[PDB]
Amino acid sequence: DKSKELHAIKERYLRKFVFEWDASEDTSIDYNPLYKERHQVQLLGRGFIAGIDLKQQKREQSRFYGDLMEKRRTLEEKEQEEARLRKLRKKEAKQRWDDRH
Amino acid sequence: YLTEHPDPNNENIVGYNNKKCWPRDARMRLMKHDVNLGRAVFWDIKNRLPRSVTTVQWENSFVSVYSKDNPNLLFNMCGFECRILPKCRTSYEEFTHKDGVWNLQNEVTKERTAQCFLRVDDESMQRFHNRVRQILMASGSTTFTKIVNKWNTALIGLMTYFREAVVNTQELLDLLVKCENKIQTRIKIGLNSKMPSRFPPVVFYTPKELGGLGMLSMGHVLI
Amino acid sequence: TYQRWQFTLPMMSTLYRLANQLLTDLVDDNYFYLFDLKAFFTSKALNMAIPGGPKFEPLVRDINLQDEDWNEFNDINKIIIRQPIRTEYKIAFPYLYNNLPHHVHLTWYHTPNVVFIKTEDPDLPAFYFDPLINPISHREPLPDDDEEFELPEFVEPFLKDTPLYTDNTANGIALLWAPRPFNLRSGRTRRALDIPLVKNWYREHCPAGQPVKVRVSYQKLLKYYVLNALKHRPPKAQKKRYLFRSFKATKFFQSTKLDWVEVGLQVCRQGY
Amino acid sequence: SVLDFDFEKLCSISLSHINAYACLVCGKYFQGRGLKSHAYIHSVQFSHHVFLNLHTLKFYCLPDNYEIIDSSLEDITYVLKPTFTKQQIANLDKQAKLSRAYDGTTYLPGIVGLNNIKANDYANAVLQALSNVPPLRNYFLEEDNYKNIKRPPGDIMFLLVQRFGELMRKLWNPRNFKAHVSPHEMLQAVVLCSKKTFQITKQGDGVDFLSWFLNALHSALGGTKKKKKTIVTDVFQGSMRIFTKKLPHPDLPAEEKEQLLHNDEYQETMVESTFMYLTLDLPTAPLYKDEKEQLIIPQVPLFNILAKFNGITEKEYKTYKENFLKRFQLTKLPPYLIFCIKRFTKNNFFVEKNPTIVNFPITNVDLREYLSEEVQAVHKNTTYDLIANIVHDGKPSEGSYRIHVLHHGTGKWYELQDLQVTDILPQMITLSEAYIQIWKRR
Amino acid sequence: MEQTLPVTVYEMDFLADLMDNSELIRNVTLCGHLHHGKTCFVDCLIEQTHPEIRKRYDQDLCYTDILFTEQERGVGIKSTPVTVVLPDTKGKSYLFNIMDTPGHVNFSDEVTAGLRISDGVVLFIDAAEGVMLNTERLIKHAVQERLAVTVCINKIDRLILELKLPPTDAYYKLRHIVDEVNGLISMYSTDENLILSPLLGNVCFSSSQYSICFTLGSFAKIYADTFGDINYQEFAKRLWGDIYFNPKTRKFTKKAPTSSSQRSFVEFILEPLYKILAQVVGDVDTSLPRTLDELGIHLTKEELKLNIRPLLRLVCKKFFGEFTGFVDMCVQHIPSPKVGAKPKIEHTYTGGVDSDLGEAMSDCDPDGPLMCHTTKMYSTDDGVQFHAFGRVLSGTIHAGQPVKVLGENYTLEDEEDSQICTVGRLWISVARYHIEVNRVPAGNWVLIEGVDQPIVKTATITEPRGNEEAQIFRPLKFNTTSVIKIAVEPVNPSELPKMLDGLRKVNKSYPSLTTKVEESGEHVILGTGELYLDCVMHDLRKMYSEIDIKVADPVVTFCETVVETSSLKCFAETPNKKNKITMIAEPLEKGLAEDIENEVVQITWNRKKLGEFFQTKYDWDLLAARSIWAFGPDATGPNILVDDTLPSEVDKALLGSVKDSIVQGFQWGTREGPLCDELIRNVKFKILDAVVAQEPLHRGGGQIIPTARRVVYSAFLMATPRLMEPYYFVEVQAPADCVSAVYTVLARRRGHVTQDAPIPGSPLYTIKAFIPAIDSFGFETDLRTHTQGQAFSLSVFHHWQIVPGDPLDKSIVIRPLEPQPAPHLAREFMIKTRRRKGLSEDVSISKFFDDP
Amino acid sequence: YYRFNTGPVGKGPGCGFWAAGWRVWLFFMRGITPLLERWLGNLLAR
RNA sequence: ACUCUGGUUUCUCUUCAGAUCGCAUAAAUCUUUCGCACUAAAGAUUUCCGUGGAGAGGAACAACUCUGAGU
Ligand SMILES: O=P(O)(O)O[C@H]1[C@@H](OP(=O)(O)O)[C@@H](OP(=O)(O)O)[C@@H](OP(=O)(O)O)[C@@H](OP(=O)(O)O)[C@H]1OP(=O)(O)O
Repeated sequence: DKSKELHAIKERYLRKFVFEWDASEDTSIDYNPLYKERHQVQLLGRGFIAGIDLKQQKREQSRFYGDLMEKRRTLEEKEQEEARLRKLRKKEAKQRWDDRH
Repeated sequence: YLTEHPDPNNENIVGYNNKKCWPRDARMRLMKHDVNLGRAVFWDIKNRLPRSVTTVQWENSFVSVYSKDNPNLLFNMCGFECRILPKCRTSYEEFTHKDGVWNLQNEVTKERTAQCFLRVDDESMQRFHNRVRQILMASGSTTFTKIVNKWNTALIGLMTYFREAVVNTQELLDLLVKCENKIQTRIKIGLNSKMPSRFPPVVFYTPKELGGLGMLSMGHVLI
Repeated sequence: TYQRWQFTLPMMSTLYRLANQLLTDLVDDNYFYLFDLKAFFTSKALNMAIPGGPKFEPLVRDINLQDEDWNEFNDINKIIIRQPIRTEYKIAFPYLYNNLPHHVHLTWYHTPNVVFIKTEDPDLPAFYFDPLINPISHREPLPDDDEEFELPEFVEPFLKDTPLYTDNTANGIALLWAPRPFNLRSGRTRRALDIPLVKNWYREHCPAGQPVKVRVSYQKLLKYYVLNALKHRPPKAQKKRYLFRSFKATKFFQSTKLDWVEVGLQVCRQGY
Repeated sequence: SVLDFDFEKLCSISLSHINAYACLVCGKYFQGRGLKSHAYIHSVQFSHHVFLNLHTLKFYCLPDNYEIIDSSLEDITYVLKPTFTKQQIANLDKQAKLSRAYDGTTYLPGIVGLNNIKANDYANAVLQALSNVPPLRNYFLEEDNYKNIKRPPGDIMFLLVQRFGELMRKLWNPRNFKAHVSPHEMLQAVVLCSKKTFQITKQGDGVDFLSWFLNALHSALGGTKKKKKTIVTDVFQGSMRIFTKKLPHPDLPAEEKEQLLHNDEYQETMVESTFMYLTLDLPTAPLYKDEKEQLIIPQVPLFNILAKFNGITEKEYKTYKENFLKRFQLTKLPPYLIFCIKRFTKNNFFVEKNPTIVNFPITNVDLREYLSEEVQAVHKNTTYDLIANIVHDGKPSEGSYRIHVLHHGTGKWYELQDLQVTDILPQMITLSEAYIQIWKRR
Repeated sequence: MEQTLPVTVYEMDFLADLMDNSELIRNVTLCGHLHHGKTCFVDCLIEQTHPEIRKRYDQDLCYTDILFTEQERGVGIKSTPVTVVLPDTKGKSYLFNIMDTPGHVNFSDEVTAGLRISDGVVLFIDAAEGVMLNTERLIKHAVQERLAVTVCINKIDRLILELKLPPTDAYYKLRHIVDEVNGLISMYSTDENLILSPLLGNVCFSSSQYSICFTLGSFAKIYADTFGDINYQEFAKRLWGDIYFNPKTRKFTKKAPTSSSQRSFVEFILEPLYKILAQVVGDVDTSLPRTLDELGIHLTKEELKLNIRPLLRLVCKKFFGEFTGFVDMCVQHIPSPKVGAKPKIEHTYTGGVDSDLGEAMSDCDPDGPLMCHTTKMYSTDDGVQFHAFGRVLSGTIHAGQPVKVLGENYTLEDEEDSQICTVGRLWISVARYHIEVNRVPAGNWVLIEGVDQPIVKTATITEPRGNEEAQIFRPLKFNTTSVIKIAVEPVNPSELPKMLDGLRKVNKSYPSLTTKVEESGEHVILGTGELYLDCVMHDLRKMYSEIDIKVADPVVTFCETVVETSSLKCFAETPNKKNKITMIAEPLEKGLAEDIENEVVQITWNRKKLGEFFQTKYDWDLLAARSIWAFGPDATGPNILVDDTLPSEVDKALLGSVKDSIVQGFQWGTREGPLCDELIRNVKFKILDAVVAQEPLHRGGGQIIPTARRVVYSAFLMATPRLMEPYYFVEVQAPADCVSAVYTVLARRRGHVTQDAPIPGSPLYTIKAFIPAIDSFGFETDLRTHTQGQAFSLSVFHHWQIVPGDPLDKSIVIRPLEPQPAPHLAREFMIKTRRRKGLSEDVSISKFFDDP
Repeated sequence: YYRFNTGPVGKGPGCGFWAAGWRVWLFFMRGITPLLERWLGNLLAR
């Protein structure tokens, strides 16, 4: 890290059918913390990446936008949001109701 | 020199010959006054001896300077690329008397006023590598004992000439190890048709009186 | 012939809703800063490596550090060091932080942020001040009404009858910011193979906490994409001769229609 | 001693070419001529309190802003701006006394060396040889002859006609401060005005460099018109009438060959052109010894070499799918014929240089024995004498370019290196293998 | 003329005739923050003016971005002025000398160049992002430049479709934007008449992405065309503000009736726009024809089958027609060149307006002496020749005329900077295809061709053989100061002359660019920021000097500064011991340095005004303030020379005989500096005493100036000095969810986040900080990388701060590749500067002193 | 895999998203086709 | 509001296309490049994968909704 950062600063100043690409050929080993642990693309608390599980993606949210939404929304807006969340939970339960074995 | 050969584009340093053997910290450093003074000295030396009889070319020669901007004075005499570094500029660096280093003390005070770091010149290493390659290639039908004797003679000459500098030049040590490995591989091929999986050094390094090849090698071949 | 695919706005909205799982749900392309095709090309051409991107063999052989010897403009003892210039800071400003940046494609500066408050509940009206938007603080030499500024009885706003919101209004305003196939409303039916459904995932930055194998796979996919992009020689002008249509014109070929399974079995038997 | 006004005229710090003012004590050149300007600051700081404006040509005390008046300083102005009088530009043949430079070295104008900045040997030799011709030297020694040339404003080739004039004027300065002139400005202009060709870094072919320089001077002397009657075109370009023909076919019978011989498919035509340089091709070395010729260098007489261009001597060209058997004839001879013997060729796997010597008498010669019969008596003067020879000694890859020039005024044919001026015996001039030769028709 | 031009609505002969008129030319610059929409707005203007040039559906037709660097980098690089004839709201056709300046904070030099060749500024504010750092900076600079201002609001489509605020909230955001703009204006304005409001007719509401430019008057005229018999001016006077409309009385009531009547503007302007944008972008297929018929626009089947965004642009262009409102607002606010001639002459023209030549220039008469002025010097396509660009303040420059191009320092006493040239073949100011012309009447913008030989940065072309009592237009005063330095050398030293010629050309090209060669032989070139220098290199190595050049690591131009008072009295003597001066150094009172640097305390004023402004504001003694000598290094310099000689010992006349030499020496010393060969700021050097000989041969001349410089250096070194570094204010605009990451990024660069705040109406916050420029290299890349490309930042040198350590500290070691710690910065900075500059590595307090 | 197999669906054989591999192999086959066709045509001559 | 050349679909052929001909992406040969080239880059070439432009011909069903035009 720190010694690696100093060494990197100094450096800047001065057959066999391999099936799976070995991890040696990978990138993104950055000494600096700012370019290693960067804030993800939180789409204003209303979007996320593609492909990943929507429930998992929403569960692992940063909750920063949620706090502002719950501390800024109006009481009538809060009631409407609660009704919408109840409807979504009922839809999920209906999906959960169709699952049996 | 500027009057008799002006270079307003500061192109004098475009051709100054530095030693690629020594690291960038110890080399001439190619300064402004340094490069110009070196070129001036080379010209003044060349302008003295007439070119009709014999001329010292400015390319194959080497002018190295030591000054406020160049702390190390590098020389290459008798095939031994040296680099004298005075203690006045080598301060905050304790003296660890390795084999490669040659502490050049004073005359009257008898104190170490400098340290003449030494290393085998790249020309000598190239000559040794060429000799080893020729010996391996021109082995042919000669007995393994003859090839071993030739390799031993070459190694003895190389080690006895560059007695100390053979250690500092890590490239020279790597070349010696590679040459020994090549000679051992040639001997093994001459003995075994296939590739012998770790043939014992007793076959190679045993003295001639005991019947071995009598190889004298400077490798780290642990018994 | 299936050459034009122009659907209505609600149809495209329903298609985007049914396919939003595979879409990256981005707004501004600025989120891929120093990670675009131009950035990858500049990194490859400069013999550098973007940490989130691939790396290839240098385009031009680079001499060693010792090839230069403490030049007056290369003396380490004169450069003031505050932060180490990483490969990103060089691939971003190639002309200022890279000596001899031969064939270094520049990258576009930050486009303005797409501040689009995406909808979350259909019940809410179309043009409503969402809580996400920061509130506007409500704190004009208006002439007095004592004058005779009277408008004719027929003067009315142009869209007095037209409402300020609609059922498809919010959805329509949503499709403005969308992946390209959703953004457009009239397109040409491309080939099945020519529609990569996973390219946008690889193009984006790798997901956080992925294993080394996944990161290496993403880097290799980015390398393949950059190789296919840098070698994008435009196609040549052919005479437009159809081999299939030519064989159809040949009297030694018949035409019929059969299931893909039966045709595949027949092709396997023919190959055997 | 430190004043060298050969390089570019720019400021020390300002790096601007406007309102420059060189320092007569500090050596370097600054900008401005008053307070708050770089010149005043440089004079105050370095105590160098004497500056001359490179454009106003006046010596002024920059710290005090008081122009000085001393005629004893006219040497500096003369060295900076060499101007040749109306009569002094014609007394070049009356060069009796040796011109001693301000340094400790006697010399003669015209016999001066151009510093070999990297591999500038070819260009330096070509320039020092072209400057020998009194026509071109006189034309370039009068700035009025080219200042009013109507060149396009957005053209860079006009620098070649302007920079070469400065070099020619400096090389003929009777009271130059130094004993040599640096071709840095002229060579840099040539490099810029040639599209990365014939640069100062890598040496080039002397014949190619001479041809390119002559073409650039001919296209730059004319201005805003197709005025072919340029100074270079009038002083070193002549007329040759190539009565050339072609052969029908090598693989055809008598009937098919005669058909093309009679159907104008193998006809002889006159394609008379302007031969600025006559590439007299030397014969390849026999590559075999003989009883005679104790020296193994195959000699060759100039008359036999130059007889190829005569009407009788036919030459064959191996054009694509044709046997172009031609024959040349010199219609009109230029006042200063320039001959460049192509002593270097390309082999099937390399590029060899023919070492055959050209036994060329350097006293008197006449081309009337090879001229065209139509106007043989039209050319009253034909007794041409060689004026300058440029020999490229050494191996083709690593080779030196030396110039053996016959100086006027005196009779000594001095041989000049890049920066060394020696004396060459006239018999020894015909010994070194010449590459480019320029002869005066007298 | 036998020229060739693209087809246009107007006529080239008509354009020339309009140019011949002196009171119908609009000299405007479209100043605006980064990516506000200025270039696209000019593109819309061109598309209306040039029927052939049309915008592609996806890629906007950037007809104002000619340079390749601006073409690909995205951000505007330089100002591409356009002079085109466009109609107005009433119907009269004007011509507009527009100049589309870039918005980048680093590229503020082009904006400064544009204002000196224009009479008014059209500020551009993005509706979604409101005022930004560049917008505020441009407003301050323009108002300080004493030019008319007309703020316009663009990117309303962002509010109407992206942000989706309700029309009342949209009006609230617009009103807040206008109030903020007016408040910023009043902070620096002088005359209360400089107010901006849609009611005042100095505001335009546009959307460059869809050509939705309009104003109160123009949109009321749209009603008039739709309805008829409506007083557009009086009605538009009631169309904006808090007043509500009452349909029952058919009148607009100041007090809002019915308890549900929105504002007049929202009711009439916002509502329809909303309705039409919602129909086009959300319900096109269903209710597109009915809405089009109601609005009156007819579109063919092909035109209504476009994509949503191009179809919206087409519908808006049909609905609003031409950009009449913008032209009407510009004519109303931005005066004619004859009207604005006197302010320009008083402000930028030197020699005084009341002068005879000043009066002639103020008359703005084409049949007068030629006293033109060229601000920017543009480069030809080939990159060989340069085409100076300026507007004729008087006379009529014509092709083939002989001119006397007075340089940037062609003073009256010393005309040595003059260069009599022959201008010829000048074109008109078109953007992408210039149009030639024979003459140039007084008021139009002329792109001369041939006067570029002496035109380094700025020049004023005059008339030779006449106007012998003339002055040179005052040199440009830029908004911010360049602090970054970058040494450059060719990879192959053979091509050094080519590189230096290219460097001279690029110095001429960029106005604020500073180039020099130091005693160490480095080719240092200055620059405002980072992208600025990146563009400089991308032009130097690929356009002017096609060779490859090696650029060193960027640095920050440090400045000297004294902390404590003078340690002792320094007695410096001139050579031959004829004179013995003595100066005592003392740091300047806080605020006085920034007051002098802002030209507030102008030494150009008389003794009374300067004495009053020093005794009152600075609280200086009424006798001490009456003995000022000079203004340090420059005319507006952070150093003050005070004649503190006691009259009992020093004769006033004898000191005056050396006063000029002393002032020149003090200026040279403050320009040079004793510590790191850098400008000395925030000091007050006072001559405690002096000995002066009688004869000018022995006293003064070439001896006082070096003694003065030595005394100044000794005084500035004896007092405990301290190096200073530039601190660049950074205004990062990031989403509130990412402001924490913005604070985290600025933590690792020795910079504090001065203020965080959300944008009114926008979810993205606007964090403001002040990161020192020395460690700010690459900060933008880190900020936009640690936030996954969701934050952008700019920079501008706000002020200077003292280095944390001490420069004259010999007890601190350094490292070749290890960043020195916080306390070891000043000594390291001084040593590395003296090494890079090649000066002596040691500067002791007894270096230039008399005794050593 | 690493994208789909997240949440309730862990590691297993049920991943049926094969368009990418299908596209890659279709491109490889389209590239390979001319060489194999030329070889087969050369084989069956006269 | 009167009238008017003007229908689309689909099949085939020729010719042109450096426009992201295609919001996709392969193959082969030579050349230069360090090896000692799936695991490698560069330059070129060629064939496929299949397009757009225009023209020409053909058979299905629209005949003026439409729009441009002749008011
Ligand atoms: O190496 P990983 O990417 O973690 O994946 C390995 C393995 O790969 P290796 O052959 O390199 O060990 C296979 O995955 P692939 O990389 O080959 O696709 C395997 O799955 P398959 O045999 O079905 O391909 C399984 O991967 P997964 O866990 O995704 O099924 C396994 O993973 P672990 O090594 O983590 O057990």
